[PDB]
Amino acid sequence: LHAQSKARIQEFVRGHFYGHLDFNLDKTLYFFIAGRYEFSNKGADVFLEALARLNYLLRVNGSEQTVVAFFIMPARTNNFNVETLKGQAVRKQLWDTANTVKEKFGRKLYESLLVGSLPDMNKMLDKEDFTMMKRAIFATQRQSFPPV
Amino acid sequence: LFEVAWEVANKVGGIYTVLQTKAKVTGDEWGDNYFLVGPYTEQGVRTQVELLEAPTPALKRTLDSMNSKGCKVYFGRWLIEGGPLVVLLDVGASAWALERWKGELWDTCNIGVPWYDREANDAVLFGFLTTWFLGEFLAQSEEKPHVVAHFHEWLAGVGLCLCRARRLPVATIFTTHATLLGRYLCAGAVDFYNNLENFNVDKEAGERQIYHRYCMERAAAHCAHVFTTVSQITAIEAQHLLKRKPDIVTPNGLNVKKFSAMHEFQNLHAQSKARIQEFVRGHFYGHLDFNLDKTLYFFIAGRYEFSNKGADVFLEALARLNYLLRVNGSEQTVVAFFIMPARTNNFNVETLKGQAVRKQLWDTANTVKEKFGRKLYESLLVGSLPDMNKMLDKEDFTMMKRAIFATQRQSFPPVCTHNMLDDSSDPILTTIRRIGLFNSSADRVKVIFHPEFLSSTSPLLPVDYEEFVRGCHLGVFPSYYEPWGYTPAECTVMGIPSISTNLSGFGCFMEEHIADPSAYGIYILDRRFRSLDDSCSQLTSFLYSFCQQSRRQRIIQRNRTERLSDLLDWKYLGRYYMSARHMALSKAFP
Amino acid sequence: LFEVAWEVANKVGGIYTVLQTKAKVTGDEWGDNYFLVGPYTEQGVRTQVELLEAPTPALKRTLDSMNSKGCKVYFGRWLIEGGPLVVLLDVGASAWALERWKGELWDTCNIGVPWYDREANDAVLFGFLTTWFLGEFLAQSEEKPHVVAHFHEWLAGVGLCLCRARRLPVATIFTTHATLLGRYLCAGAVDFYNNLENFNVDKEAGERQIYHRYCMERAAAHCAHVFTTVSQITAIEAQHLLKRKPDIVTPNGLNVKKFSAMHEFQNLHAQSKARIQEFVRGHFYGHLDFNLDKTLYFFIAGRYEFSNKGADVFLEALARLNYLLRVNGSEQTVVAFFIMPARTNNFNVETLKGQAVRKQLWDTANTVKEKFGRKLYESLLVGSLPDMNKMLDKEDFTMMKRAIFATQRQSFPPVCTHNMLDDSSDPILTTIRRIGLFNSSADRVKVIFHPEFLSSTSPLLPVDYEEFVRGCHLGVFPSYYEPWGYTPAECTVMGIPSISTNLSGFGCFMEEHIADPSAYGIYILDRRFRSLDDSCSQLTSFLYSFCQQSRRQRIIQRNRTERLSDLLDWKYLGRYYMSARHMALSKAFP
Ligand SMILES: O=P(O)(O)OC[C@@H]1O[C@@H](O)[C@H](O)[C@H](O)[C@H]1O
Ligand SMILES: O=P(O)(O)OC[C@@H]1O[C@@H](O)[C@H](O)[C@H](O)[C@H]1O
Ligand SMILES: O=P(O)(O)OC[C@@H]1O[C@@H](O)[C@H](O)[C@H](O)[C@H]1O
Repeated sequence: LHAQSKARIQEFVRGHFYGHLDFNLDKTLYFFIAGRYEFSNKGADVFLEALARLNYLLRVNGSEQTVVAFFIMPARTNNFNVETLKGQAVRKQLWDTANTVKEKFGRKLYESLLVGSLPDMNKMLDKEDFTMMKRAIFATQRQSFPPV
Repeated sequence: LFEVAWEVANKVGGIYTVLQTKAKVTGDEWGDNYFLVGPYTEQGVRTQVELLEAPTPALKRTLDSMNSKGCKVYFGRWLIEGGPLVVLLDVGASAWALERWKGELWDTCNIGVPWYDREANDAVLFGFLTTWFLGEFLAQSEEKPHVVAHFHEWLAGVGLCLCRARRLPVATIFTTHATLLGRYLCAGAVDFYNNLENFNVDKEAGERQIYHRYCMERAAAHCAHVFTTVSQITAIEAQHLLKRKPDIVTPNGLNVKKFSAMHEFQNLHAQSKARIQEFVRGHFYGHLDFNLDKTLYFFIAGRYEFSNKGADVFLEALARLNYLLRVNGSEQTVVAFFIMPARTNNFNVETLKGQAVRKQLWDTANTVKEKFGRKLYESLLVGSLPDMNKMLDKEDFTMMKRAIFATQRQSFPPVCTHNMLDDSSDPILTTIRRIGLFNSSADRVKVIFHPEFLSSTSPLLPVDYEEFVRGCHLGVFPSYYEPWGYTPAECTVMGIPSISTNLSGFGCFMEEHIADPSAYGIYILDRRFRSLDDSCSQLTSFLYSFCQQSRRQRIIQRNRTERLSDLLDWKYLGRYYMSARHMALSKAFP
Repeated sequence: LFEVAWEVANKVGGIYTVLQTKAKVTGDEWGDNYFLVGPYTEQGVRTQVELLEAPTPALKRTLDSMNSKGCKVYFGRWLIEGGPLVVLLDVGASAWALERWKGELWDTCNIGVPWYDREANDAVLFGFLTTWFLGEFLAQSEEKPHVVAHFHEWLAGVGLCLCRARRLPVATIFTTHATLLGRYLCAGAVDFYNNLENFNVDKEAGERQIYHRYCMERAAAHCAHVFTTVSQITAIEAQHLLKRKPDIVTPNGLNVKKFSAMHEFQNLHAQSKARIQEFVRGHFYGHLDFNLDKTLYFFIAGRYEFSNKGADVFLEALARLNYLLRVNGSEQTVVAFFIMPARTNNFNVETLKGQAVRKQLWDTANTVKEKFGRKLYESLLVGSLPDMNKMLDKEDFTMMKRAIFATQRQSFPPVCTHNMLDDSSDPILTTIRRIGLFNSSADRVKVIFHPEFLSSTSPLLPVDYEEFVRGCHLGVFPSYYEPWGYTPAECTVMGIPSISTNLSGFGCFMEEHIADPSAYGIYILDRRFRSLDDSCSQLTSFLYSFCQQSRRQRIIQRNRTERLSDLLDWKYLGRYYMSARHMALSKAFP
């Protein structure tokens, strides 16, 4: 139950970090604090400066481990964040592009296996899927920082 | 109007669907006066007719008289389209007066029936019950209206002459579908169509024990006010056999299922053809060395009749086409399906093995493509491009290599998708072996024999007959002795080209209504005035001509052939029935 | 033949694709004699033209003379269809003799150019280089052949009169696309088409600082042997403005991408429309109270021009249609898309929320259907039927109930799929608010504004412009000041009905070639002889008429409109160019 649920978190964080996924996600730690929105009585502040000290320490040891901290603190809010939903939509669009390309590759591989040969990757290029993948990568580019 | 037929409760022939489709237009024409007469069957009252215990609103006394006099009859609604008013007459209700009836039948039309033929006795008693019902009705109808009687089948028509023996003021119409003795003529190894001027009818009916059946058939034909026949060639054979020229021909019509879009019948052909390809790939694992985008699908369907359906002529025509295609250096390859239901046991192990191998290859492709999708997703997320240096993985190549190793085969693909019970006496396989079609790589014609009705419950070929017909490219029906022909009409309605002969009823009907029947895709032959070699050579020429067109030309041909569905619809064929009924009414009473 | 245009290296206008498509037919006509003249651009030599350092096989001395005399020129092949033989002339290679050239330009056509307009100076030097190249060529060609010069754009045409000033024996053709001053007329809040007989051209060119541009445009038009114009109305406005009646009209042609099947353009409409539905569902979560099978999709595309594209008239016509649909008690609902690229920032949070809600509903349906599939698989394996007493599970109903609870919404759906930078000065939103279209449940017209070019990289609407156009049902283009019109032509090629006006070039061209342009789906208006109210009422009547037809009638309309693609192809439009060239040759030298 921890194995699959963690995956559901990754699909979220990828969506929240489109255009900045420069760290290996297999070496990522997930910390969290939950409960009612109480500042001093729940230790949010101490957790925050402890994480700040950990960040300062991790930039001098030259380590690749990166941690993600969730704050499930129910507060009074209105609407959603446009950037977060945009990131989710971009992740889904990338998934759709990958699905289309993999379906084309599956068709070509099925034909080549039926005729009794091997894929030499000289025809999967197609000079057309590279265009759509290139413009997808162009769309993924971002300049501003991800939201908190 | 009264429709008399033996196929109202049982589906033994195609008359059932013909009557079911004609009921709508006949009811629309005749209002509430349309009544139909048929036998009562225990198996045809459960989900076949809604019995109406209430008396007919316009008829109360005759049913009471009939019930009180001993015979049992039922009224109701046929479970078909439109509003039918059907009557069912029991065959055992009046089985206690067969002796008296045949005693008083000697002086009427002078017909005798063997005692050991239950069906003939049932037909005779049905005719007696029908004529008794007409007599009672006209006695109780105050002679105010005029009654017209229509008879569709010869067993049901035996009572027609009985009415003519009772001086009943009714219009008598006799309609036949085929000659019973003619069916047995074609199995006598004697030419039939080229000797139509000389038949020793009496004896050939005599020693073949079909004498009396033809006897009352001809009696009904002669006594009828008007005589109708399904098609032109059937009319000619009736004139030269029954010695009575039919007044008018009555081709059978079929209801057409229209679509919202004209081109939808093309789309149904697009996907259904795909379902065929997945089959043929499975049947040709390890030998797929030809481009499948340049493949033609021919087929012949119907009951397993060798000479009467033209299987042999199609076979040698395809052999000639194969011989011709190996000297022109063409890449086109054709696949011919034989949907000939025969007696078989179990399946063919090689065919199922091929299906399983195709599915295994699909599974391997799915796994590899899922791995590629994962890798491509990761690379796109990080913001790069697949350079194909990591998709190799040094592991998937191993599984793909052993899959290709498994796909290798040495023996030839089989010609049958089943297991024949007998092989030393099956005409199809003997002819295939004789002409030399073994589905070899160097060949250009493939043969697939599937002796079973196509159904969605079958493990292989998970399509019914309609979808398979819609998926093919050209149906070849070189019929020899075919009264009307339903399968070519069905193919024409579906929107595909067909090959027929003037001998068949459909071919003769089409040849006399549309000029130049070659541009519309209904390739007509001539098996009446030409020898077998000429016919097979013409069929081979037609097959090569079909192979010659491009995809656009084939689309044009199918689109044009689609528009001919309106010709075969009942909306156009009802005119002949109207004319026959009007002529009968004029002959009976002005 | 020589083609002179400024849009050979830069794609600033639609002349690029016109020339690219015309190159094939022009080369096929002229063999290897087809040369094209264009400016040299640093950005248009990388992947835009294959430079040929080798001398022209039929021309060696002129290039050497040109290179030795100081100016730099290049030969090569344009990276377009067919075989093009293009020459690129640098704009800075001969930038050291502008003073001398304009000193000797005073006596030729008497044109003066401001010193602060770099584009005009570049055009003037391009004309000087072109006329110098022609002079060198004819001096070195031994005067054996005859040279014909064709000019497509006014900046490139300034040198044409220069040739006429040098007594060069060539045929002079001047082709224009639109009047520059006419564009600024339409923004002057003064009626333009009803006052075509009286223009104070000199002053209106004077105080608007477009005096000299019109000056050499008119000089080139007058000096040319033949004058051509894109369309009939453009020809009329040129005659009433440039005081020279064009000899013949030259409509622009477009290459058509044919398919294997005629009906394939229908199938591309079938699936693409589906991609629209998945969008609109997402934009109408919690308010889907109308049957989507009876929904019509209208759209207007092109550059963001308010009056010149007829957005306002379309808006009040749709408002009138909405008012009419609420009194007839009809269930038909129409959705109107406005692909009007404007300046925007970010997306709309509600739209993305709706897309996410639709995807979540899809996920819930997928989970429930997978559970149902598992249960049905088990029941079919055991040999039973689903009685629906166990699919309830008392658990999936909870998740479905909370999903339905989440879907509930109270506020109205938004009208824009983006976030406008400004809202107090945007004409579209102000008009929408004024006419009262808020996508309410009781309404019958929905408005969707998408101020961004459609692309496959967009998160919402993952389709490009072509697929979205193919998916709609009727494109409304009530153009007011449109010289030729490319979008309605593209829609007609795609195979969809369109609404245009005689004011537009496409509408005028269609109105004078096909009689009764209503049965083919090209609904023409009359904005020239009618007031605004009459035009909007006629548009509303046309919209209601389109809403009145059934699905079969719409299929007929689209099928018939598809066949008109051959009219707009270059294979038919090349005849006018041939006639113009022949007339020019006859005028120059018999
Ligand atoms: O707990 P982690 O360090 O994230 O390990 C990741 C996953 O943990 C558990 O779910 C299982 O051991 C999995 O086999 C492992 O892949
Ligand atoms: O009929 P064919 O020659 O097999 O053509 C193949 C298919 O035919 C029809 O279904 C359509 O035109 C398809 O677009 C086409 O792909
Ligand atoms: O064009 P419409 O009125 O939306 O019809 C809907 C679709 O149109 C075409 O794509 C085809 O005819 C489809 O068979 C039909 O389902």
